[PDB]
Amino acid sequence: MQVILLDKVANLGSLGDQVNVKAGYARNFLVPQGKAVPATKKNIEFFEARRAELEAKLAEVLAAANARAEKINALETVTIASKAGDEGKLFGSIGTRDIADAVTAAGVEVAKSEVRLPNGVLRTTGEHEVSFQVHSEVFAKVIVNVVAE
Amino acid sequence: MKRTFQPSVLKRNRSHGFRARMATKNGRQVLARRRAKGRARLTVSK
Amino acid sequence: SRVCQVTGKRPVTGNNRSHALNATKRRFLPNLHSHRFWVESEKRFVTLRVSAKGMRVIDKKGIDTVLAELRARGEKY
Amino acid sequence: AVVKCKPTSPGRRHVVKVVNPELHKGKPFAPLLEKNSKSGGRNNNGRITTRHIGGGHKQAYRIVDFKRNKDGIPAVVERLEYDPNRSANIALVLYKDGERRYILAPKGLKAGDQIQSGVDAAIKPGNTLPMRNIPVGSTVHNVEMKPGKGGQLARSAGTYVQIVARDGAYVTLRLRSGEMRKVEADCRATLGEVGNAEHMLRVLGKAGAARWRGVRPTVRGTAMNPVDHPHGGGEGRNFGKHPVTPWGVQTKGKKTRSNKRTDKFIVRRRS
RNA sequence: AGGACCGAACCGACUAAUGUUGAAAAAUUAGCGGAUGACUUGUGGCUGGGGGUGAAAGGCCAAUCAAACCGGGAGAUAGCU
RNA sequence: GUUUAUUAAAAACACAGCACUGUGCAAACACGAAAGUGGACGUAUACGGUGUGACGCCUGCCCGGUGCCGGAAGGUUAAUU
RNA sequence: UGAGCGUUUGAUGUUCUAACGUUGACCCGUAAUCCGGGUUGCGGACAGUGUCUGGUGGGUAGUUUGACUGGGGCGGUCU
Ligand SMILES: [K+]
Ligand SMILES: [K+]
Ligand SMILES: [K+]
Ligand SMILES: [K+]
Ligand SMILES: [K+]
Ligand SMILES: [K+]
Ligand SMILES: [Mg+2]
Ligand SMILES: [Mg+2]
Ligand SMILES: [Mg+2]
Ligand SMILES: [Mg+2]
Ligand SMILES: [Mg+2]
Ligand SMILES: [Mg+2]
Ligand SMILES: [Mg+2]
Ligand SMILES: [Mg+2]
Ligand SMILES: [Mg+2]
Ligand SMILES: [Mg+2]
Ligand SMILES: [Mg+2]
Ligand SMILES: [Mg+2]
Ligand SMILES: [Mg+2]
Ligand SMILES: [Mg+2]
Ligand SMILES: [Mg+2]
Ligand SMILES: [Mg+2]
Ligand SMILES: [Mg+2]
Ligand SMILES: [Mg+2]
Ligand SMILES: [Mg+2]
Ligand SMILES: [Mg+2]
Ligand SMILES: [Mg+2]
Ligand SMILES: [Mg+2]
Ligand SMILES: [Mg+2]
Ligand SMILES: [Mg+2]
Ligand SMILES: [Mg+2]
Ligand SMILES: [Mg+2]
Ligand SMILES: [Mg+2]
Ligand SMILES: [Mg+2]
Repeated sequence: MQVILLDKVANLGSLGDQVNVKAGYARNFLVPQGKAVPATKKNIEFFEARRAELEAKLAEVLAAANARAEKINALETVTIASKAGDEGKLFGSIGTRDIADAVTAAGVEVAKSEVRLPNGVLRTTGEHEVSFQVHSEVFAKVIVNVVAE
Repeated sequence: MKRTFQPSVLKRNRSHGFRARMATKNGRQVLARRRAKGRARLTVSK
Repeated sequence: SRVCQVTGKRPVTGNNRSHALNATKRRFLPNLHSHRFWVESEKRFVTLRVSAKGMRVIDKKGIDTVLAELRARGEKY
Repeated sequence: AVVKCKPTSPGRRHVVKVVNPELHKGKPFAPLLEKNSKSGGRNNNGRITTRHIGGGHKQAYRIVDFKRNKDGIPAVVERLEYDPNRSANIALVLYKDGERRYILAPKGLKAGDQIQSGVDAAIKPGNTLPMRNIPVGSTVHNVEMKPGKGGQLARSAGTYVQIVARDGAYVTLRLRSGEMRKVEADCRATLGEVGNAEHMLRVLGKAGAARWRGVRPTVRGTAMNPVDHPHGGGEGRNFGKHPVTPWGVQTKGKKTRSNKRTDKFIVRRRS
């Protein structure tokens, strides 16, 4: 089916593209998020009415993501305590929720879906690197320390 | 010996009585057939 | 029941015909699936039991025109 | 414990009872009791959907803590108790805050002993810990299948599973069936094996004991007529058919599992 | 203690006789078996006909059962009487 | 103990015990177009199906046939195309 | 890793989540082990269902299973 991309979506196209896509991809991902619109002629003219100013909202969203990423890289170190026994082996875990609540406690707020933990869910104490993304193009790093309760 | 009809009025009314006939569509057709035939006694209810 | 909420496809009845042409009664059921459709207008997911043909006409006509047709028919959701 | 009755009557000749003198001879704990009525093996359509069930002694249901989710609070075992709903015995335990619960009683548990639950409890029998924190090779029971859903595996008397491997988010269990099955590591299990392991060694001795247990007689299909069962019929004892259920599926080797949704969790089927 | 023993109520029904247009469409009389149990019984409730239920006799399902009864297709068909 | 209410109570049925087989739990299985319910608020020392039938001593040889289980490299083979 | 023409269609093997499943947990409607919505975890394009299709299928159903004959069956016969 034919859709119009309102944003850069991976390896499909830029802002505005007569692109042929799979129907499940349009129906379950691209249209329920703000990423694509079906390509009926009313929707094509309705997009082309404000296509010249559609780049401004994407630019300010990218600028807000860059400002949040600099904030995160200015913060750079977060501390969470948890119940660990002999050595460092945490009895529980410090997961997304705990990490997201820790950055909201440390500085300005971050959401639950921004963390991109590559190794795991932080089962051991010590120093860890936690990745963040607010946009599809931006990426940030946080040093996270887990200590005893 | 013990014959087949062992009378209980409460079981009679719960099995064949008027509200048991109205509780289902088929008992309502039973009542409709008896009314169309012109039965002086619609159910077992006294 | 087994009714598509968009197209109104119901189970219909036919015959299972054998090689010796023995007919036995059978049903043709619609290809029905419960599905959550995102409405861009009202910021919501509506769950509809739709046929796959109903999902095709939902993709063709939009979910708003289809939901207007169900609202005109008095179909709730 | 295992006691052979003296043959003072033909129904008592072969009876083997198990006796447990540490079980509580008094009444069960009333706030943990609940009515459960008999079904006769009959569903809500009133039809017999499971044969040979009916009668027997009326039983009260004991609410047994299969979740074991009171973390960090120690409990002391008040008493061991008979449970008519299960082959295992139960334990009335009293926590430190004052709430009483019923747990499945493991083998190495007596009155006065201490149990704990949660991620930081010690590795002793009766302690319930997520299987991430249980070391590999340990013998556990009351095993959760989903995390937080409460114990489903190894609840019968004498039973246990072995945690034979731990890889990633899943541990591998050897069940009492002999099969190896993956269960995720956030699931909880209670250390030790279930007690009352002499429950297999009881001999009912007579038909009446099974009728007290609520099992109605099983009639062989070859004793019936052909209208009642595929095995029915014959002048004298005749069989000449492949052995089947009363609905016609072969009952001497034909496998009946068809899940496909849980097939990823079985690493090896039983032998 | 006991699907333990003897034996009434209670439940059953092995033998014989009578009765066979009966006192009775299955009983009477004399004996007989179980008689704390897989017992028996009252009052309610549930399971519906290719279905139920069956310690299994094709048993029972209202004096009817190798497919209940009632009404309908129906004046089925009958190379038979 | 049970059974052919009403010509058969038995050596028949059941039975405790035994064995085979199924079944990892949303279990197998069953009633049900389905929802669901029983199995079971049970979890393989559990539940279903089958045969055998306390207990004692035992249960030999045959996988050619028919079934069941496992394999899948070849041969053959449906809709589709 | 194959076929046309880097591209496009397959065949497999991983990874993901967003359809779908959840008889996981929690919150709300709500005094509610039904249901629905939400949050979250797990599974995940699998499972499951519709149509078509091959197998299997006395579990169930409708039926057939000849005639002659010194009765019938068995034997024999049928042009
Ligand atoms: K037979
Ligand atoms: K019938
Ligand atoms: K007898
Ligand atoms: K053989
Ligand atoms: K063979
Ligand atoms: K068949
Ligand atoms: Mg059984
Ligand atoms: Mg018990
Ligand atoms: Mg048996
Ligand atoms: Mg038997
Ligand atoms: Mg017989
Ligand atoms: Mg048969
Ligand atoms: Mg013979
Ligand atoms: Mg023979
Ligand atoms: Mg006695
Ligand atoms: Mg006596
Ligand atoms: Mg009396
Ligand atoms: Mg007498
Ligand atoms: Mg005697
Ligand atoms: Mg017979
Ligand atoms: Mg009768
Ligand atoms: Mg008939
Ligand atoms: Mg006619
Ligand atoms: Mg006539
Ligand atoms: Mg006897
Ligand atoms: Mg008789
Ligand atoms: Mg007799
Ligand atoms: Mg269930
Ligand atoms: Mg026998
Ligand atoms: Mg042999
Ligand atoms: Mg094979
Ligand atoms: Mg037939
Ligand atoms: Mg006909
Ligand atoms: Mg002839």
